[PDB]
Amino acid sequence: LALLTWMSGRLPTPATPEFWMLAYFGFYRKVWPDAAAWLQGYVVPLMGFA
Amino acid sequence: QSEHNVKIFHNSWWTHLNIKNLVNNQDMVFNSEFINSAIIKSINNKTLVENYVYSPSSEKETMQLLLMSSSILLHLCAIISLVSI
Amino acid sequence: YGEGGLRALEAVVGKAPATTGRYRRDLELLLAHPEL
Amino acid sequence: EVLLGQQEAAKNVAKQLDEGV
Amino acid sequence: EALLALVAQRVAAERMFFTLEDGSKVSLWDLQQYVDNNPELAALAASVRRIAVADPEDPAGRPLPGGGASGLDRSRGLTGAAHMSGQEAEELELDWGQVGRGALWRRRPTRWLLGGLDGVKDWELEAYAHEPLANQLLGAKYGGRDPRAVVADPAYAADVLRAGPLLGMTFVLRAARDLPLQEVASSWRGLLGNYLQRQAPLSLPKAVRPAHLDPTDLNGVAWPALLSRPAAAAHAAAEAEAAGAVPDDEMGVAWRVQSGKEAAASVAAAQQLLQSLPDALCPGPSPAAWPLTGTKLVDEGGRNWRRGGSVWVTLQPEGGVLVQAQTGGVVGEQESYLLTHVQGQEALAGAVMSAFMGPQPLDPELAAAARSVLLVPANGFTAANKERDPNHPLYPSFTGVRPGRAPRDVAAYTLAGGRTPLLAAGGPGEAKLASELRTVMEAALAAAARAEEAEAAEARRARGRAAAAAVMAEGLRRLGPDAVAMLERTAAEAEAPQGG
Amino acid sequence: LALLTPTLLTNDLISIKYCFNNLYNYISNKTALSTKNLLPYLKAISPLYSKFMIDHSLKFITPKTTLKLLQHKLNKNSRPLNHYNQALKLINGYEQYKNNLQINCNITKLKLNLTKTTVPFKTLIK
Amino acid sequence: PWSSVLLGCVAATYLRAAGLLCWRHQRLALTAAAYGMVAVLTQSVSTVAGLLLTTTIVVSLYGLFAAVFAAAGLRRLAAGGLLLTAAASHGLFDFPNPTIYSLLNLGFVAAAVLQSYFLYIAPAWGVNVNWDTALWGPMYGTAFLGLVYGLVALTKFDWSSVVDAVLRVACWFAELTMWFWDTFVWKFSWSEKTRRA
Amino acid sequence: SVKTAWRTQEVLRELSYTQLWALVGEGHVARVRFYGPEKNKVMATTRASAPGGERLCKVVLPPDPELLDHLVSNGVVVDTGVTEDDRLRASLLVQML
Amino acid sequence: RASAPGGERLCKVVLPPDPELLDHLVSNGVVVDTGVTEDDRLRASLLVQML
Amino acid sequence: MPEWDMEKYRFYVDLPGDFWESGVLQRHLAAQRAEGAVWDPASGQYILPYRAQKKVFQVSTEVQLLDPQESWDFLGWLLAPGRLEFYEKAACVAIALRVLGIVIAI
Amino acid sequence: MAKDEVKARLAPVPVYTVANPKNEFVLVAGENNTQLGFFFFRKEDAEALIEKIREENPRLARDSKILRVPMDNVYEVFTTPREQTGLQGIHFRFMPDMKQVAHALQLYKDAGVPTRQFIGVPVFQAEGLTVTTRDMQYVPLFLCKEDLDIAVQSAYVQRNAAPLPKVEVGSFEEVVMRMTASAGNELAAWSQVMFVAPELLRDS
Repeated sequence: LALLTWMSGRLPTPATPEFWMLAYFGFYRKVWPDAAAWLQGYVVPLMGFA
Repeated sequence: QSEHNVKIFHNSWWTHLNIKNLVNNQDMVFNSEFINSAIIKSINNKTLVENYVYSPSSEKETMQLLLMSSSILLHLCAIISLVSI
Repeated sequence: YGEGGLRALEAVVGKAPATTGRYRRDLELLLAHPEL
Repeated sequence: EVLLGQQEAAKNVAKQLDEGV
Repeated sequence: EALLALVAQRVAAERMFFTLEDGSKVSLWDLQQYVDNNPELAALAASVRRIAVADPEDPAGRPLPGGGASGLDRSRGLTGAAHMSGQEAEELELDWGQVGRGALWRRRPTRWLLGGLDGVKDWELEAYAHEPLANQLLGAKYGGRDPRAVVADPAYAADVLRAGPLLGMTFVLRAARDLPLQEVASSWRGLLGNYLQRQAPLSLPKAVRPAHLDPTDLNGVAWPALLSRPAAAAHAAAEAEAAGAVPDDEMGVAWRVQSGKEAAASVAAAQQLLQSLPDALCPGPSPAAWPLTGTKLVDEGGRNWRRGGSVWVTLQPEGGVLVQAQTGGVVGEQESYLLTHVQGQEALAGAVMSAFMGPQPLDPELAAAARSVLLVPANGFTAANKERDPNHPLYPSFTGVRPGRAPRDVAAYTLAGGRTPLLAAGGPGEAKLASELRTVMEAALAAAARAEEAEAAEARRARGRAAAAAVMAEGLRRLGPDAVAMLERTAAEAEAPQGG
Repeated sequence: LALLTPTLLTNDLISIKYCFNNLYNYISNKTALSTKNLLPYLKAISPLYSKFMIDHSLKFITPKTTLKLLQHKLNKNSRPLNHYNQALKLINGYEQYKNNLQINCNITKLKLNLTKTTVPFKTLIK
Repeated sequence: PWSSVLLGCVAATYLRAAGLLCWRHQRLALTAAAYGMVAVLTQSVSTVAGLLLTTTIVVSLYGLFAAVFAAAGLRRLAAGGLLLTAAASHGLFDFPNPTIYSLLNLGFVAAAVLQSYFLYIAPAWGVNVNWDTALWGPMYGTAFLGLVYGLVALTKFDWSSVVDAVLRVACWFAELTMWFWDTFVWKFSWSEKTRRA
Repeated sequence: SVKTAWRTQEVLRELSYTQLWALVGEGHVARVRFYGPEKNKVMATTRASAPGGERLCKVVLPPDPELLDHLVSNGVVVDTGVTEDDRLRASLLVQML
Repeated sequence: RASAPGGERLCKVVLPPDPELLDHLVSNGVVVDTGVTEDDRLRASLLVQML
Repeated sequence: MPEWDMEKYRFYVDLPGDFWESGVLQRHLAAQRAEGAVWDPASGQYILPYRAQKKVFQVSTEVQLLDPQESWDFLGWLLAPGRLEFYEKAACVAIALRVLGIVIAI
Repeated sequence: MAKDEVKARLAPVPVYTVANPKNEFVLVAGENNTQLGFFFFRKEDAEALIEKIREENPRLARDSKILRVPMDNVYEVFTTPREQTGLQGIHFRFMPDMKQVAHALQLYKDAGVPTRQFIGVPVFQAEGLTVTTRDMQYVPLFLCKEDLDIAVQSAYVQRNAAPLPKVEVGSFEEVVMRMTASAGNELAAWSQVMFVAPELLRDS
């Protein structure tokens, strides 16, 4: 995010395709498994579910 | 235990010499290029398999093109980053 | 696997030096003359 | 700087945990 | 002066002896000098240095082939617990198998909140039982029955509570936190007082044979000679009826009841011995004078008990409670300390046993797991597969042979000679060979009846065994190796799993 | 080149229920064959000595038959091997442990560490 | 209170019951009537507070549908009170003059604190919670959402503060990334294009 | 469900060791092509007599030293995709470089 | 250990490929501590090589 | 002899690429560590066997491996003596031209 | 053996049941309790039960399908007491082939016995027939007389030459119970067992 903002002069707003590329190939492909595991083991029981 | 000192005189006398042309028996009167043959052979023999394109026929041509493009771009990027100083 | 097939030293003291033997005369002379 | 001389025997365990340093 | 006629005279000349291997007797003063005034050898002892022997009958040295890397030796770098290969645990005694796991929770971890972030654990609870004694007691009565029916009966729960000192149930409470000393002492005193207030006058064993280990053979024991008597059971029963004769099923133990656990006596005496916990573990205020200080069981100041230290509470018979302890960390640096050993406190052993495996225990999961595991050493199997039995209920040993898949080939199938064991049971060949084995056995029973107090009866049984072995051996040479295998499997699938 | 780098570089209660299932099936199969013919719990500790515990607890038991585990204990070169001064001192420490346990039955640092070991779950037959 | 901690949660739902011509009040009254019938028979999305309310409704609906639809009767009474909780959250879903729902909000947060006392001290007071998951879960969940409602409501919060906090965290990590690049990877005076040639 | 799904190209079809072993022993696999830098993946080309005809399956294994004594024991020919024509093309590329 | 010649000290040893070393250390009661060893060598040794 | 008192030829050996695979060094180490300080029950005492002792010119081989990470080539190149001399000269000139520029305040 | 070893050795034997679409069991109940799984070794008997279900309750036969299950899952079903699972009374018996029961009776007749009675599923084996694997020699238990005849005839015609290898037939339930309860030398005898499927040496 910082490097694309500095290199292109535009912050990746949700209206920008770079934000969606960083959301899919970034957040979803890489850190979402970890987030999912942590969430299903901390928040989902804290929500009363599972 | 002793305390050492920085050597500042005649530190490595064997470094500032070109002994290569004398040791390899040049000027009196080994061969490379197994390297690129082995590299392209490994590229062909493994090729990473493009099963996402259901293992196409060309394949090895694509991997060799990627290797050549990456090598050329790495050398040019190194030169550009060097002259950017 | 292999060819041929059918068939107070080296177990108490253990082997004998092979590179040594050229110094035998000097060892004997050093023992004979302790003043050296 | 400060003079709060706290005493605890878990600080040895913390120093041993500074093997990551 | 200072017992100059009593601390001298080599304490009754040290007339107590030992017995090493080939009947050699050594004095206790000699052995105490060997462990005290011989510290050069102890320097080797606390260094695990390897030396390796030499062959005495060899003209040329030749260091003797040994494998010494035994489980205790290799495990010295591990943490927490050692590791053996089962056979080495079968050796070195090591007969207290684990029967249950548990925990002494401060705040119980909920699956809600944040995964269990309120889960403070004070202790980890493990229970251990003597597996041969578990077999000998709970196996000759509660063996070969339905285990679910056995654990459903309230008589089995009562029996495993009563026979706890007999099984030698030792509970290991391993500290999972830096616990304050006063808090743990108060918690244990309160819990054990609450369990002592409900300890009704209940049942205890009575001794059927006194003595054993006279002060000349302190190394030896009486139980192998007791169990390998020329008549055995008859002699034991004769001793029994001359004191306390077993009323129960095949278990032994006469079980005197009620009064044995007196109220104003041992229960109140234990309620005072518990009052002498926070004046024996945390005495008058000086954390350097408190007994448990300096040692690795507590911290440097002695205020808190270090995480990883364990307390071992063993319930001996005759109301003996043995409280030992063991520091945590690397087992090569672990030091074990004996803390206390009380004798005759039948209320303490019963109260601890009720607190661990009672109708309301300190851990219901531990109590259920222990009372459920105990049928596995009762059925002659041990908790862990030390004997490598393939038919173990849990953790069974495997044969180490690859399973066979029938190929769709013809060259693999060969019609060789008589080199296959019989595998089809119920066929005409199996039935007729069972009939021939039957007539051989009937000839053996007929021949063993002509071989002509209880010692002469056992000698007659030995003569009948010899004659039956002769006749059966002749019949088995008349029959085949398949008949040998059938006799072996018939003998295997006829005895009770308890081994009776 | 990083795409080409690998190419170029060339609850114990459930186990309790299962164990009870196996035990009941083993007993029932043994019984049926007889009529037709005719990871937890892996720890072993030793706070006391097993011989002493059997001798102390057998003063209350009248056994009409010796069962499998006690029969195994009854049933259970090497003479020069265990003859280091070390090996003739460790057994003495064992016997001093023996006399200490006997005289306690009749804070002290024990002469030897209390033994608490693990046994592997998967093994092979003899 | 052992098995009457459930009666404490029932008292919490009764406190939730303590707190016109449009359809929303009719929907709330219909939900309250459904609560009354169930109790006597068994014996928008563009705000963060709206997210908590919707979540509460969903969870407690699954709770009722897992316990009541599927001192033993307290296990049904404490789950019947979940429909009262859902009614309170559907009332607060349109939080329509705010003074109508202010007292409902106060009762909601007070009984959320009471449930977050009772259920939280329930495991340490003797009773066990892990036994029945499909029953025991949703009350803990709605107590959690109720507490974070008394935190996201009491302080205005809104999606604006969430976006501001996300932007602040990303901005600080951005300055850390720029400093790391300029100090270790490549100087920005080398990477960028020097003008004025 | 070959009569229910639409046809969508011909993707590989990830199997497992057990599946491949079953169809090798039953004599349904005609050729194997070991691939992967770690050589732990197999393209299994089945024969026409298999229940499904010629399908190019993909298998991932553990390192078990019994694959050969099943494949060449029953019927399976191992192969690599680099023939002498591909090697000579690589040599030509090296010459151009 | 403190019983070693020279007291208790830390010494760096580079090892040859000896397959009996780990067995020797285990059988002689040495605390063998490895550490982490992340599987993905390409991904783990990428940013540090760039540095 | 004590190693510190020894006079040693230091020979250069080009090892083959299968030097570790052939296991000659491993076999030598296994031969050297296979004996020493053997207990003898036939006569008492610990005996160092004659196989564990050295002959007249036999020494105990000390195998030491080197770590290439201990060779800090970039720092040794950057702090070479000629470059250090240049940095000394440049620091001298920079300090003199910083002083000349502050003492000109007159 | 252990149940893992028994399940591993029982894998190449398939059996066929009748199942409702959510993997239930057409458990012919007859009269008071007495539910019977009837694990059919042959598919023709399973189709016969399908025809009976069709004639009785035509709604069930359309829903039900012939489910193929390997003998390891069948053994897992058989072992567990059904009172612990909470669904007891389902007998789960085995149905042998009538042709191979007749072959077993014919082989019984060789010695001379009540040759019109048999127990369980017949398993055939020739005294002397061994399969030579990589370095171990397994003993094949033949579920089919025709497969045993092919193997015996081919083996003696390949090894040359009197050459009638006894041919004995037992019950498949007992060769499973012995496999489970074998511990001593019977364990080593059963470790070399090998199970031939009912159609393995067919016209190939």
